[PDB]
Amino acid sequence: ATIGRISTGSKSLDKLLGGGIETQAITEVFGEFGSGKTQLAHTLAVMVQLPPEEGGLNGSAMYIDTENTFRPERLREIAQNRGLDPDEVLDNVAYARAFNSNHQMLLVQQAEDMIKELLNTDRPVKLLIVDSLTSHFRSEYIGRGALAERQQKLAKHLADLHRLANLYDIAVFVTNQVILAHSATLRVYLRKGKGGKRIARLIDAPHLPEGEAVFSITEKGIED
Ligand SMILES: COc1ccc([C@H](C)NC(=O)[C@@H]2C[C@@H](O)CN2C(=O)CNC(=O)c2ccc3cc(F)ccc3n2)c(Cl)c1
Ligand SMILES: [Ca+2]
Repeated sequence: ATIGRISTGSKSLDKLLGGGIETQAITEVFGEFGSGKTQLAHTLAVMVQLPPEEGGLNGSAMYIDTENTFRPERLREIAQNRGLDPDEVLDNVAYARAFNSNHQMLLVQQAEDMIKELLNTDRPVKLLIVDSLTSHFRSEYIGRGALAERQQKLAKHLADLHRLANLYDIAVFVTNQVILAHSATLRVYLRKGKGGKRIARLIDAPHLPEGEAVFSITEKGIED
C-alpha cells in the first residue's frame, strides 16, 4: 500500500523527513523538555485531519499521554489559527492517560479496536501518538539487570506499534525525553537553537540526505 505523509506544519522539517511523517512507520522524536517534541505531537494531531492537498490524510488521531502533557486548548488554538473548527478537531482525537507501562500496553490493544472500527469510514484513524513512550518503562524497570528486561518489554511494545502502523496504514509518532538499542523506523533529535527556533537532525538515517531543519513554535503549532 502507498505510504501516506502527514505534514508537520514546517516546510523545513517536512523536507528533512522526505515529505512528512510516514504511515507504515514509527517516527521517534527525542530531545529535552521544550525541544518541540510535544508541540509537534499536538500539531500532528491537527494536521492529520486535513485533506491531502493541505498535508493531511483526512484522518483522526489517537493520543497516549504518559506524563500529563496533553493540552486540549493547545489543539483548539492550532486548529483555530489554521482555519479549522476547534471543537470538531478536538472531537477527532481519542485521548488516554497511560497509568503505568502495563496499562500502556493494554491501551495499544484497545487502539486496534477503534482503528478496525473506523478503517473503512470517511475518517479512519491515521495517527497514533505515544508521548514520552519510555517514561513508565524507565520508572518501573530499574536496577541490576533491568536493562535487558526493560529493552525486551519496550521492543515488544514497539513491535505491537509497528504492526498497527503496517496493518492499518497509520503513522505512529512517539516522543522521548533525552548505547541503548532503539527500534523506531526513523529517529529525529530536536534541540533549541537561536531566535526561539528549534533544530531537527535525523539520527542514523543514511537513507535520508544530510542536513538539519529549522522551525518555530507558534500559534499554528509548528511552522518554519
Ligand atoms: C476539555 O475538553 C476535552 C475534550 C476532549 C478531550 C479529548 C481529546 N477527548 C476525550 O477525552 C474524549 C471525550 C470522551 O468522548 C472520552 N474521550 C476519549 O478520548 C476516550 N478515549 C478512549 O476511550 C481511548 C481508548 C483507547 C485509546 C488507545 C490509545 F492508544 C489512545 C487513546 C485511546 N482513547 C479532552 Cl482531553 C478534553
Ligand atoms: Ca515540546
